Amino acid sequence: HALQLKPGQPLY
Amino acid sequence: HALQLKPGQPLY
Amino acid sequence: APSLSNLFYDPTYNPGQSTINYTSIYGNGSTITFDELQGLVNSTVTQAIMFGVRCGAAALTLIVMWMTSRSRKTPIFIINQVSLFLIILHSALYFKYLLSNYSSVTYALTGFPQFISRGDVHVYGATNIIQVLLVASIETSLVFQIKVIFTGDNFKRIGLMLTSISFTLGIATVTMYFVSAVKGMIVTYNDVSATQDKYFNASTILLASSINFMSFVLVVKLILAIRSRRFLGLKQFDSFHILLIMSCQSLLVPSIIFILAYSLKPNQGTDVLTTVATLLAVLSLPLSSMWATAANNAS
Amino acid sequence: APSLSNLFYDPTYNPGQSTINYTSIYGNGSTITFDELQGLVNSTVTQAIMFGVRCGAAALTLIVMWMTSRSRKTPIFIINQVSLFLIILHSALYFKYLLSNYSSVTYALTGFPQFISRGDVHVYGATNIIQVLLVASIETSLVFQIKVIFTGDNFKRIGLMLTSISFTLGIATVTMYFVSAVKGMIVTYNDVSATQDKYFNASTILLASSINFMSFVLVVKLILAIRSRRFLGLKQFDSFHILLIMSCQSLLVPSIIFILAYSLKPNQGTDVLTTVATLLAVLSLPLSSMWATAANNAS
Ligand SMILES: CC(C)CCC[C@@H](C)[C@H]1CC[C@H]2[C@@H]3CC=C4C[C@@H](OC(=O)CCC(=O)O)CC[C@]4(C)[C@H]3CC[C@]12C
Ligand SMILES: CC(C)CCC[C@@H](C)[C@H]1CC[C@H]2[C@@H]3CC=C4C[C@@H](OC(=O)CCC(=O)O)CC[C@]4(C)[C@H]3CC[C@]12C
Ligand SMILES: CC(C)CCC[C@@H](C)[C@H]1CC[C@H]2[C@@H]3CC=C4C[C@@H](OC(=O)CCC(=O)O)CC[C@]4(C)[C@H]3CC[C@]12C
Ligand SMILES: CC(C)CCC[C@@H](C)[C@H]1CC[C@H]2[C@@H]3CC=C4C[C@@H](OC(=O)CCC(=O)O)CC[C@]4(C)[C@H]3CC[C@]12C
Ligand SMILES: CC(C)CCC[C@@H](C)[C@H]1CC[C@H]2[C@@H]3CC=C4C[C@@H](OC(=O)CCC(=O)O)CC[C@]4(C)[C@H]3CC[C@]12C
Ligand SMILES: CC(C)CCC[C@@H](C)[C@H]1CC[C@H]2[C@@H]3CC=C4C[C@@H](OC(=O)CCC(=O)O)CC[C@]4(C)[C@H]3CC[C@]12C
Ligand SMILES: CC(C)CCC[C@@H](C)[C@H]1CC[C@H]2[C@@H]3CC=C4C[C@@H](OC(=O)CCC(=O)O)CC[C@]4(C)[C@H]3CC[C@]12C
Ligand SMILES: CC(C)CCC[C@@H](C)[C@H]1CC[C@H]2[C@@H]3CC=C4C[C@@H](OC(=O)CCC(=O)O)CC[C@]4(C)[C@H]3CC[C@]12C
Ligand SMILES: CC(C)CCC[C@@H](C)[C@H]1CC[C@H]2[C@@H]3CC=C4C[C@@H](OC(=O)CCC(=O)O)CC[C@]4(C)[C@H]3CC[C@]12C
Ligand SMILES: CC(C)CCC[C@@H](C)[C@H]1CC[C@H]2[C@@H]3CC=C4C[C@@H](OC(=O)CCC(=O)O)CC[C@]4(C)[C@H]3CC[C@]12C
Ligand SMILES: CC(C)CCC[C@@H](C)[C@H]1CC[C@H]2[C@@H]3CC=C4C[C@@H](OC(=O)CCC(=O)O)CC[C@]4(C)[C@H]3CC[C@]12C
Ligand SMILES: CC(C)CCC[C@@H](C)[C@H]1CC[C@H]2[C@@H]3CC=C4C[C@@H](OC(=O)CCC(=O)O)CC[C@]4(C)[C@H]3CC[C@]12C
Ligand SMILES: CC(C)CCC[C@@H](C)[C@H]1CC[C@H]2[C@@H]3CC=C4C[C@@H](OC(=O)CCC(=O)O)CC[C@]4(C)[C@H]3CC[C@]12C
Ligand SMILES: CC(C)CCC[C@@H](C)[C@H]1CC[C@H]2[C@@H]3CC=C4C[C@@H](OC(=O)CCC(=O)O)CC[C@]4(C)[C@H]3CC[C@]12C
Ligand SMILES: CC(C)CCC[C@@H](C)[C@H]1CC[C@H]2[C@@H]3CC=C4C[C@@H](OC(=O)CCC(=O)O)CC[C@]4(C)[C@H]3CC[C@]12C
Ligand SMILES: CC(C)CCC[C@@H](C)[C@H]1CC[C@H]2[C@@H]3CC=C4C[C@@H](OC(=O)CCC(=O)O)CC[C@]4(C)[C@H]3CC[C@]12C
Ligand SMILES: *[C@@H]1O[C@H](CO)[C@@H](O)[C@H](O)[C@H]1NC(C)=O
Ligand SMILES: *[C@@H]1O[C@H](CO)[C@@H](O)[C@H](O)[C@H]1NC(C)=O
Ligand SMILES: *[C@@H]1O[C@H](CO)[C@@H](O)[C@H](O)[C@H]1NC(C)=O
Ligand SMILES: *[C@@H]1O[C@H](CO)[C@@H](O)[C@H](O)[C@H]1NC(C)=O
Repeated sequence: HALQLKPGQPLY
Repeated sequence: HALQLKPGQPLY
Repeated sequence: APSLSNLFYDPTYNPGQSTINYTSIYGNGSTITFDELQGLVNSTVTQAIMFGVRCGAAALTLIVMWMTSRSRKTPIFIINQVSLFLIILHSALYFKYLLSNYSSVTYALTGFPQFISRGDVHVYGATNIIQVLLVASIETSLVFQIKVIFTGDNFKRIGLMLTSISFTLGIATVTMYFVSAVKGMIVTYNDVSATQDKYFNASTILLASSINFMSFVLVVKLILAIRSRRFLGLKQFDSFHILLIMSCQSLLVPSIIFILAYSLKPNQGTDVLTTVATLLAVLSLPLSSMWATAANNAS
Repeated sequence: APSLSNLFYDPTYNPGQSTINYTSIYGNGSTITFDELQGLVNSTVTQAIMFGVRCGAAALTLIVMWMTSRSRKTPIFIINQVSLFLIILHSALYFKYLLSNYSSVTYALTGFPQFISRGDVHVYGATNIIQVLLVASIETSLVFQIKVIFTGDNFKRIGLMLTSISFTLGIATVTMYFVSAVKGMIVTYNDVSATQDKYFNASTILLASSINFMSFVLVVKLILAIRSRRFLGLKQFDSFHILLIMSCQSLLVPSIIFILAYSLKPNQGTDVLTTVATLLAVLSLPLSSMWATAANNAS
């Protein structure tokens, strides 16, 4: 909705 | 001799 | 230098709109412009500055808290002192992540799964486990500060129920983070080029909710500390309100950054805001924990 | 997704050795591999982490020194307190530099001078002036610590001459940095694609020399503080030697990093070492300044 993650990007 | 600067890189 | 091209003598020529030709999984015909490549590179350069600031701040906060404390052996001290350590461990495995092949321009432009080895997936797993072991520490810190604010000579009706809603919010945040993590890991272990992201954008809203609740409860404590004193004959605060409200004795600045981080659309730096607000919350827990255990009307 | 290529089913296919085709100043025929591109990108990603750590550390050192000091109005305090501010200003204009067109993959691969505007050269100028206004603060701090160590009841022969060699070394370092800066600026203002670099690799050796001299003088003071006490009947240090020597009450760790930074060839991280050693020197000046003004035999 507001944050989008890359396929290998972990949580921050 | 040991440190090389790029053409637009300032001093550090 | 054999010979310079004629485009060297064009004042109005614009590099950046030129063409790059490369081979992808869709054949030897993919093309890109230099400004979309530079937009991919500038977001890695922007997400490494933040985590270097985080590592620096947290390391120099850990040492200073070790050296400038009178009353150790307190649980709140230990929890505040392991949250700053899990920030540094999270930032270490993210620098490890940022120089690996899962964040390369090679994988980004050419989505070949031969470039991903086993060892790149295990650091993703480990980082997703330290992120939930950091949210758990944040929530337990907030529930001990709430459990120390109202318990005492104050009325036991409000105090007993606010610990209940804070325990509830904390356990829900930790559980949702765990669920998100364990499914993302399953998905990634099945396919390296797969993304699962519906549960990360509600875990952040519940961390934000719990911090906003702690800010509300501290504002409540301040209004009741200005209301109780006037009833009696004791002298009021001279210029202590400005320190408490403005400086982060109450968690208002991280709460404002959190409410502008997800309300705004992603095209206005929404990713740069949650990363600053988690740092400011973990850095403001030592200051929110001194006001929380302070005499309401004895002093 | 019209159709996947056959190379998607090759286990031993290596992306990274593939070819990229682009147009440069030498025509529409330049080529590069993905690993030299990734080696250009990984050095920007490695030089942004360091300066974010620098900005974080220096900001959280400035505040803590403001809050944890008893004897203010001292010149050494003010000089130590403006060096941490010039570190943060230097790191700010370098983040400005790192996201500009002089550090782009576009300029790097395609050396077109149309991509460089006026405003990119003025931040280079400004950064080269803050670098020399930071070396000047470091040198004046070291000359006041030396001027406070030996001046007093101690013998006036050694003390009067060591301030002379330290004033000399400081003024030579500052002058050489100024010369380097003003010629680099002339060169760059003449041509954007020109590099002048013979005076930067002797200014670092003279900053390193001056720090090594301060470490020698503090070791001298320690050997004479263990030698004077035994002559009299006063009790010695129990476990104070380990703190002084090991922890940076004397500047031994920055001095070791400086002597391994330029002695080693550039292919072993020589640029990552001077940047850490300048941070550690500016962060260790508050600790070298407490030992320097301490009673040699009165206590
Ligand atoms: C989001 C913002 C507020 C973060 C900024 C960084 C903070 C993590 C730093 C900056 C100033 C620091 C404070 C500066 C001075 C002090 C006083 C110091 O007091 C004592 O040593 C106690 C003395 C006594 O009890 O007699 C305790 C640490 C503390 C609160 C420091 C805790 C960490 C702080 C809040
Ligand atoms: C990844 C997790 C599971 C481990 C993280 C590191 C721990 C091994 C460290 C981090 C904080 C440490 C604690 C921080 C402070 C203290 C208080 C300290 O109190 C003292 O007896 C000395 C000070 C005093 O005299 O009051 C005793 C050790 C202890 C519990 C430390 C024990 C070791 C801890 C838990
Ligand atoms: C907070 C304090 C205690 C510092 C914590 C540092 C750790 C997060 C670092 C230090 C050493 C690192 C390890 C050093 C070497 C490797 C091998 C490395 O092997 C690879 O597959 C990549 C390199 C290659 O291709 O050979 C994988 C990561 C790993 C386990 C690193 C994981 C992250 C570690 C444990
Ligand atoms: C409390 C403060 C003083 C920090 C103390 C711990 C340090 C000794 C640790 C914390 C972070 C660590 C760093 C985290 C990550 C890396 C990247 C790592 O890189 C790799 O080997 C893999 C990636 C690559 O370089 O391609 C090498 C070790 C290093 C510099 C680590 C070296 C040891 C460091 C500085
Ligand atoms: C900070 C304190 C509490 C210590 C915890 C540090 C962890 C972040 C480190 C310690 C051991 C590490 C693990 C040690 C060994 C491996 C195997 C390694 O296997 C590989 O695929 C790479 C090596 C190979 O090719 O065999 C992957 C990373 C991993 C899980 C490491 C992930 C990071 C771990 C958990
Ligand atoms: C007791 C006081 C502190 C009030 C606390 C309220 C929160 C506990 C509740 C109220 C409304 C809830 C939200 C209402 C709707 C949504 C949208 C929902 O959308 C999704 O991302 C999931 C569905 C989808 O994938 O579309 C995620 C949960 C969330 C943010 C909820 C998260 C929890 C919230 C903020
Ligand atoms: C005690 C005080 C501090 C209140 C604590 C609770 C709030 C922090 C929660 C409760 C309900 C939440 C809201 C529930 C649902 C939504 C809708 C969600 O997506 C939308 O539908 C917005 C876009 C649109 O449809 O216009 C965005 C977050 C938002 C406003 C949430 C924002 C956070 C709110 C206000
Ligand atoms: C008590 C202390 C912590 C106060 C320090 C001030 C911060 C609250 C300010 C200073 C710089 C600000 C940032 C400056 C720039 C941006 C980019 C901005 O994104 C944009 O819309 C522009 C960039 C883009 O997205 O392309 C989002 C807010 C943010 C992170 C700002 C968030 C608030 C920050 C961290
Ligand atoms: C510790 C506290 C008290 C510091 C207080 C100062 C901050 C409010 C300053 C210091 C560094 C500043 C940042 C330094 C560099 C930039 C990049 C700058 O980027 C650009 O607009 C230029 C690059 C481009 O346009 O591509 C935007 C402002 C920002 C985030 C600045 C925002 C304001 C900051 C955080
Ligand atoms: C915190 C205290 C020490 C004050 C710090 C001030 C700096 C942040 C200022 C002072 C001088 C400024 C510089 C003065 C002149 C210019 C040229 C200016 O050139 C332009 O492109 C402007 C338009 C034009 O003249 O064509 C760009 C900004 C810059 C580098 C300024 C950047 C910001 C600087 C370094
Ligand atoms: C150290 C703390 C206390 C203050 C830090 C503030 C800086 C981060 C700010 C103040 C002045 C700013 C500068 C003011 C004006 C400009 C000109 C601006 O536009 C141009 O250079 C002209 C157009 C072009 O680039 O072609 C680019 C950003 C810049 C350098 C700004 C960069 C960020 C600066 C240095
Ligand atoms: C700590 C703060 C207060 C900054 C302190 C240093 C500034 C006063 C200096 C540093 C860089 C200087 C700038 C560097 C380069 C130039 C270009 C210069 O251009 C020319 O003289 C001719 C240009 C041409 O036609 O090619 C004019 C002054 C100016 C803006 C300088 C103005 C003064 C500046 C901002
Ligand atoms: C804060 C202290 C260190 C004083 C700083 C003074 C600055 C305002 C001065 C010092 C060096 C000067 C620069 C030295 C040399 C030149 C080259 C000069 O000549 C040209 O660029 C055109 C002719 C050519 O070189 O071909 C233009 C002015 C400029 C940038 C000067 C602009 C003003 C500067 C920055
Ligand atoms: C500490 C007190 C006793 C003063 C001792 C003097 C040294 C600090 C000086 C004297 C001679 C100097 C050297 C004279 C000439 C050179 C060559 C010079 O050559 C280069 O590498 C520059 C050009 C390039 O980058 O290729 C580098 C500095 C160096 C070793 C100088 C380093 C500093 C030295 C050793
Ligand atoms: C403890 C105090 C009193 C010592 C003060 C003197 C040193 C700071 C000076 C004296 C001799 C100098 C060295 C003399 C010659 C060289 C070789 C010069 O490079 C080379 O010619 C060799 C290159 C290589 O070996 O890779 C680089 C500077 C260096 C190490 C100089 C660095 C500065 C040194 C150590
Ligand atoms: C002052 C006290 C608190 C001790 C702090 C520890 C530092 C002195 C150590 C910890 C991590 C070390 C770094 C870990 C890894 C590297 C990469 C290493 O890289 C290489 O040699 C190979 C790759 C390349 O050529 O860059 C160079 C040294 C360096 C920066 C080390 C320099 C010394 C560091 C900063
Ligand atoms: C790259 O693809 C373009 C089509 O967008 C084509 O015109 C061109 O011939 C190809 N090769 C080079 C070197 O640009
Ligand atoms: C691109 O792919 C085709 C099919 O394999 C191949 O024949 C050709 O050599 C490649 N290059 C160009 C310029 O078409
Ligand atoms: C890239 O390199 C040369 C440049 O002309 C050319 O022979 C080759 O066919 C080009 N490859 C592609 C995919 O365009
Ligand atoms: C490259 O440059 C030549 C000379 O201008 C031009 O004729 C040609 O169209 C360009 N592209 C290719 C693929 O040769």
